[PDB]
Amino acid sequence: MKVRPSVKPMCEHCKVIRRKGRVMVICPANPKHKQRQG
Amino acid sequence: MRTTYMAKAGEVERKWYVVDATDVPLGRLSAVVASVLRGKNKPTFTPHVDTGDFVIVINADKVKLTGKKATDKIYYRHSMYPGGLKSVTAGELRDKNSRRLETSVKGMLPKNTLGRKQFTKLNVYGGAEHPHAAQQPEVLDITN
Amino acid sequence: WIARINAAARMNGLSYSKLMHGLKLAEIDINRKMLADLAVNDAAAFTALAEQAKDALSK
Amino acid sequence: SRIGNKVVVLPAGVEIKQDGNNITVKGPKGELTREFSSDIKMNIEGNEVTFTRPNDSKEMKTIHGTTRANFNNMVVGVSEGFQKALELIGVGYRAQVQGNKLTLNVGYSHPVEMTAPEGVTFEVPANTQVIVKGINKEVVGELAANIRGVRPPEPYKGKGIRYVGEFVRRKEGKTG
Amino acid sequence: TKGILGKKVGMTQIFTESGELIPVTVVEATPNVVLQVKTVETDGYEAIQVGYQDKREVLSNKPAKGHVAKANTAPKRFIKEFKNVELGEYEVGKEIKVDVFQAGDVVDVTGTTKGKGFQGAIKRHGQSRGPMSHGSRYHRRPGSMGPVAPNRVFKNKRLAGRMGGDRVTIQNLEVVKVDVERNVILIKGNIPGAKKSLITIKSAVKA
RNA sequence: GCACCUCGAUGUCGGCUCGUCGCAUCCUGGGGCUGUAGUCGGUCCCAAGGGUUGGGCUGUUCGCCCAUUAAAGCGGCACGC
RNA sequence: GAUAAACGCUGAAAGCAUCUAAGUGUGAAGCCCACCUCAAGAUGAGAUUUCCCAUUUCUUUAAGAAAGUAAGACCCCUGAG
Ligand SMILES: [Zn+2]
Repeated sequence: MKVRPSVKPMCEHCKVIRRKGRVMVICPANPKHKQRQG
Repeated sequence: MRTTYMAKAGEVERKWYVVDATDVPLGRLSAVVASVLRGKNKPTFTPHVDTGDFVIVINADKVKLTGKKATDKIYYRHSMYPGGLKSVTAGELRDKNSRRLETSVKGMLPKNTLGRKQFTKLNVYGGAEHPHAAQQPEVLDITN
Repeated sequence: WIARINAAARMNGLSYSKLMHGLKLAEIDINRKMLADLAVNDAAAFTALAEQAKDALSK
Repeated sequence: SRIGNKVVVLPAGVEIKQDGNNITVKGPKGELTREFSSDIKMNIEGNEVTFTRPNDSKEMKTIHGTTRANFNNMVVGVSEGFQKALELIGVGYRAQVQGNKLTLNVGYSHPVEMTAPEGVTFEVPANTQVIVKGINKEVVGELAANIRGVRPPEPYKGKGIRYVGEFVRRKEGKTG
Repeated sequence: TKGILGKKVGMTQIFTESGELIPVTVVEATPNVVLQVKTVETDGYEAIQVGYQDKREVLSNKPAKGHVAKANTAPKRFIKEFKNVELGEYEVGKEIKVDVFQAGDVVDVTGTTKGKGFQGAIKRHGQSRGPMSHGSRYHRRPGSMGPVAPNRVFKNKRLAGRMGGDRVTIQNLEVVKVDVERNVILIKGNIPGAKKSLITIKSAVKA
C-alpha cells in the first residue's frame, strides 16, 4: 500500500472505491498504485 | 410551621410491577424504572422515606442498542493497582451477564444511603420467568 | 408541592403543567400549597378541578 | 436497475414454495433455501417469475439487483452446477484423491490435506489439473480460494496454483 | 483424576537399572476412605471427599463422628476434595490404595511451604544491597517508595511481612517405585513441605 | 520570552536501591510494495506482551574506544527518588 | 473464541467492474480463556454434610426480662513442623 493523506489516480485504470470510512485506489495495471487515506 | 404530609416510615404501601424489555433501548427503560423507584408518580413524597415500589425486569437479552454502540460503548474499570484498566466489556454484556447491564440504572439514582436502599428493589432477570410469582406482580405498558 | 401536583396530575391524564394554563384560563387561583394538600387528600375535589381544567383548554 | 428488472426464466424441474420469508427451490439436484426482506414480492405467470417492489426510498435499487442475481445463481445451481478448475505448474507437484482427502505435494515437507463439505466433490483427471464442482457459487468459491492460498503463484517463474485463466505477470529479474 | 494424599518422610538416593544416582523423596499413605460423593443435582458440581489418618476417639466431636459414620471408619484428620474426575466407579467408603500410580510418572505435587518469621526485604524478593563501604550508610534497606507527583504510594511495593506458609505446586515430576506392602511412593526431585505434613499427589494437568 | 508562583529560609547534576507509564518501535510477532532470482535488504501499515551487556578514559551531562549480544529504543514521572 | 493491519467468496447500487451496504470467511508474542495463587465484610454477607430440643417473673404477653444447662468453645499447663 501507500498510506497518504492525499490520494489521486495515477494511470488510466485507477478507480476510486470507498470500502469503509476510507478511500481506495485499485489498479490491475500495476500493483504499485494501491492507495489509502491515512 | 403548618400542614404538609411528612409521611412516616411505616405508612407507605408498596407494590410489585413487571416491565418487559423486548426491543426498547437502555436509556428509556432506565429512565422510567429509575423514576419509579424513588416513589415518584405518587402524591406522597418525602425526600426521606422510601416510598418507592418494586421493579422486576424481564427479557434483558433483547434490549436495543440503537445504530452502533454494539461494539462501541466500552465500559471501564480500574482496580487500584498500577497498569490496571480493564476495558474487558463492550456491548458483549447483552449476551453474558445481561443482568449486569444493574449499572445503567445504578447511575441514574442518587448516591446517598437511599440510592443504596432503592437500588435493592431491582430484580433483573435475563430470561422470561419470575422466581417471585408468590407476591402477585402487575404489568406496566410503556408508551413512554 | 410542584412534584406532588405533577404526580397527582399525571394520575388524571393531564400533564404536569397544563393544569396551570388550564386553571388560569378558567380563572382559578389556588396556592400550590393548597393544591398539594387537596391532591393528597381530596381525590374527588382534585378530579373536579382537573376536569374543569380539561374543560377550559378544550377549545 | 437494469438487472433489477430482468426476467428469471425457470427451466423444467423448478418447484418453489413460500414460507413466511422463506423461498425454497427444489429441483433435479438441490434444495437451496434462504430468507429475504419484506420489501420484495414474488410473482406468478408460469415459469418466468419476476420481482416488483414498493419504491419511493433513497436506495430503490440495491436489493433489486442483489435478489435477481442471487436467484439466478439459485436456479442455475439447482439446474446445472458450477465448475472452477485449477492447475499445478512448478513441475514436481501432484494432486491425489482417496475419497475426500486432497493431497498436494507442492514442495513443502508435507502432503497437505484438504477435506470437503457435503455437496462438493474433487475430480482429478491428471496429476496437474483439479476441478471443483457443486451447487452454490459461494461454497465453491471459498473452497477454491482455500486451495489457491496453499501456494499462490510467483512473478519469476510462475509456480503454484492458478485459475484456468489468470493473468500472472512475470518480472524477469536477473541472476543477481 | 488419580489422587492420593499422604505424609513427607525425607530424602534418599537410588541407583536405577543403568546405574545413575537419582535424588528421591519418600511419601507415605494408608487405606484411603471416600467420605461423600457430590453431584450436580445437590451441589452443582462433581467431587469426592477423601481423608488420611486415624485420630484417637478422644480427639473428635459428635458432628465429626456423625459425618464419618456412613463409611464405618475411625475419625480421620485431613479431609479434602478432588475435582475434574469422571465419577462412575466410586462407592461411598472405598479405599484408593497406592496401586493407582504405578505408571503415572507425570505428577503435580502440591505441598505447603515452611515458615521463617519476619525477615528482611531482601530474603523475600532478592533485592540487592547497597555498598558496604566508601562512606555509605545504606547497607540493607528496601529502596525508595516511588516518585513525588502522585502524593501517595502505589500498591505492590514489597516490604517486610512473613516468609512462607502458603501452598505451592510443582509440575511434571516422575515416579520411581510403588511399594504397596509398605505404602510408599518414591518421587524424583524436591517437595515443598516440612516433615509430617500433607502432600497431595495427582496426575498432572499439562499431559 | 513574560514575571502569576514559593525569600519568618523549598539542595546542584551524575551514580547506588527501587520502579512506573506513553509510543513517534531497538529485538522478537503479523503484513503491503520493490530498481524483491536465493541468502540478505530498502520503505511503509498493525502491534507496548516481555527483554534491552560487561569494561577502559573524564567529577559529567556529553562523548570516543575494547569485547560481546536477538537487540544494546526515545521520552514523561519537581531534567523520577 | 472474538479481533488489528492485510487477503479474499458471492453480489448490486452503476446491464460491466467491485472484499460491502444485505450475506458469509482466513487472519498475530496482542484481547478473553486455558497455567499458579488469594478470594462470600461478594452488608446482594452464598452452598452442602453432620450434631443439640424447653425453668421463674409477669412486665401484660411484646421479636419482655432473669437464671441453670445441651452440642461445643475458652481460661490454665507441657511444647514445635
Ligand atoms: Zn493505475
